[PDB]
Amino acid sequence: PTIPQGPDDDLPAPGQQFAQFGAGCFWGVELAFQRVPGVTKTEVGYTQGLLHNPTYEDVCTGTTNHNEVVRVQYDPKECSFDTLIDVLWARHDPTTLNRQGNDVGTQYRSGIYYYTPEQEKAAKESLERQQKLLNRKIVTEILPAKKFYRAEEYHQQYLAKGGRFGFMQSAEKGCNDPIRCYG
Repeated sequence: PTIPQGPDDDLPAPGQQFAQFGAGCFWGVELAFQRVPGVTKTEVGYTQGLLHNPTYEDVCTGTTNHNEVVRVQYDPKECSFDTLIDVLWARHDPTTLNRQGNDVGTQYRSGIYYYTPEQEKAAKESLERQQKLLNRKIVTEILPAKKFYRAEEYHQQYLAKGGRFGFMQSAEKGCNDPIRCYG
């Protein structure tokens, strides 16, 4: 109904700003942002769908239309929204519709969900610059941010915790070690 269709009424920490990005399986996407200087908090969850308080099992069915996203809290004085957008372009292929890698489904779609008109404009202009670099058309959706449902704790900072195989991937700021999808 309208609850999940409502806005994100959560307030970030003082002096911080919220940002939301969808770029496929949220594990790798979260790790990418954890390494960005200026990012003070990261968390994965579900949003843009039609089901209130969804579980991972619900989203997995692909019938909720929710997208797996990372909600980022960043300090605008230390990290610009543009820098975050650049991280997005470098973390995934923004030209595949409703899929990322071998993860197929609407819950893996590319998207930038803005909290302000400033973010919307920045996202649209950044997409134009990025597009001139890619052959395929960018399908990333730029829409207003909506209610964010934080995912189960076992999904949070999953790769840094060890991933599927036990090999922890570092979340230290400035780390450029290639991010591996599931572990």
